[PDB]
Amino acid sequence: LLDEYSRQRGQITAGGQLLAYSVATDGRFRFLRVYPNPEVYAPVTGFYSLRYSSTALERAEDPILNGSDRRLFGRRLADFFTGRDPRGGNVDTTINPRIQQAGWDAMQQGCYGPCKGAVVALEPSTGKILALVSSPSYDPNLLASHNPEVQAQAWQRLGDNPASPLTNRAISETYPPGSTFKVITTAAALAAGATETEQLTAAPTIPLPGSTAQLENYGGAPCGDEPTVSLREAFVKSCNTAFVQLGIRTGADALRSMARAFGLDSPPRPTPLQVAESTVGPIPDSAALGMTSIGQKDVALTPLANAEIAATIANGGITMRPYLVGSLKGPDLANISTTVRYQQRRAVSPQVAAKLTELMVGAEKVAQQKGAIPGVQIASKTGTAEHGTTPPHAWYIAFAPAQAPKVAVAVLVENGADRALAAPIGRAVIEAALQ
Ligand SMILES: *C(=O)[C@H]([C@@H](C)O)[C@H]1CC(SCCNC=N)=C(C(=O)O)N1
Repeated sequence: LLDEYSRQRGQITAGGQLLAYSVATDGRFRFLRVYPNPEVYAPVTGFYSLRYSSTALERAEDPILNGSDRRLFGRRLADFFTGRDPRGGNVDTTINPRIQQAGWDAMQQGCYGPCKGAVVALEPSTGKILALVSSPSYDPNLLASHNPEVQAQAWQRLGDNPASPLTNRAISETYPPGSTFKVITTAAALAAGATETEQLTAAPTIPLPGSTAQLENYGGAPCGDEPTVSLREAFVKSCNTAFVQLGIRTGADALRSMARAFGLDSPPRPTPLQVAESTVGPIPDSAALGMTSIGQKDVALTPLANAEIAATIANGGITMRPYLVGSLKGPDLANISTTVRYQQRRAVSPQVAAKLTELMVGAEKVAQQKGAIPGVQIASKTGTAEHGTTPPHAWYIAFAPAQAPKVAVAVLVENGADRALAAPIGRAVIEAALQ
C-alpha cells in the first residue's frame, strides 16, 4: 500500500468536473483520495480505502486510475526517464452533473424529508447513463482516511445502518415493478395482434384461476361505469382487472418472450459496474400469470432495467447498451479509449413502440401534474408495487420530449406510495436534462 500511495492516482470526472481526485500530503501514505461531492456521486465513484480496498469505478477502472494499465506503460517509462512525478490516468463518465444533482436534490426533499430509493437517467439513442442516484448514500471521504480507527468506525456504522447506505439501489437491488409492468403486458398483447380499441373488463374485482385468491382494482372501484373499457383507457387509468384479463388471454409464453425482449432474465452486460439480473419469474400457473401481468408475483426489476424499458420505447423499439464510462485518458489527457454506442437488440417493432408511446403520453396527462414542463410533452407510466409479506413502493418511468426523446428516467421511491411522490421527482430530473 505504501508505494501505490506514493504515486498520484488519476481522476474520475463528469462534465469536466471532478468526482474523485488525489491530493499530495505529508502522510506516510503520500496521496489522500478526495471526493468533493461525496454522497451525490458515491454510486458512481465508490470508495478507495487503505483498509477496505475499492468499489464501483475506483475498483472497475483501478488499472487506469493507478497507472498500471498496459495502455499506460509508455507514459510511465517516459516519466521515469524524464524525472516527472508519475500520475495515473483519468476516467471520464457519462454522468451529467446537472441531472445527477437534480435527481439527488429531488430525492432529499421529495418525501417530506429524504426518500430511500433510486433515480436513473438514460440517453435513449446512445445508452449513456446520464445519472445514477441512490438514497440514502454515504461519504467515501470517511473511508479514504489514512487513520485505521476512523476507517474501522465508519465501516462499522455503515454496515449496521438498517437503511444500508452502501447499497447502490439503482443497479444492485431488484424491486417489483407493479403498475409500470403494464408497459410489458401491453407490448406483449400489441405484438400478438390486439389493438388499443380492444374491449376489456371494467369489473372492480376478478377471480384468479386455480385458486381462491382474488385481484381487485384500486381500491375496489370499477374501471369505467360501462360494462367494459378499451385497452388504451385501461392503460391510461391503470386498471388492474383489465390487465389481469389481458395478460391471461395473451398467455404465459408471449409474456415471457416480451419480458426477455425487454431485457428480463437476460444477463446484463457490465457498465462496467455489475447490474443485478431482472426477472419476470417462472410463472408456474395461471394465478401467477394474472399477478405477473400487473407487476407482482415474482417480477423484480432494477431501477436501471425499468429506465431501459422506457429508453427502448423512446428509441423506437431498439435497446442501446447502457454504459457509464465515455472515455479513458492518460495523465497527459491523451485518449486511451472512447466508448462507442451499441445496439443491444430490437425489443418491439417501430409500430408497437409508437403505440406504447401514445398510450404513455395519455397516462402522463391523466397523472398528477406537479412539476409539469411547459411546452414539453412527457410520456410516462406511474405505479405502485407491493413487496415482502408494508407501504408499497412508488415508481415513475418516463421519456421526453415524447416526439423526439433526449432523456428517459426511472424513479423508485421505496415505501413511497400514498392512498404523487415519484412523478415530481421524475419531472425535475427530466427538466434538468432538457435545460
Ligand atoms: C399499479 O400497480 C397500481 C396498483 C393498483 O397495482 C395502480 C394504482 C396507481 S397509483 C396512482 C398514482 N397516480 C399518479 N401520478 C396506479 C397508477 O399509476 O395510476 N396504478
